[PDB]
Amino acid sequence: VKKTSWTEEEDRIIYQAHKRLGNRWAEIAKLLPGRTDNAIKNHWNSTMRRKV
Repeated sequence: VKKTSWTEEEDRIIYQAHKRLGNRWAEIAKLLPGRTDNAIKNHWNSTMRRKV
């Protein structure tokens, strides 16, 4: 079956950018146009609640 539902690579991208910038989805969202600020923000603060 297809993995989908946020790829492992995308998670690494957001993690790296979040660790350096923070909750600046306004910036991360630019790196991933397909992923809106709301999409990333929600996904992170629900699935990957690892603010560190």
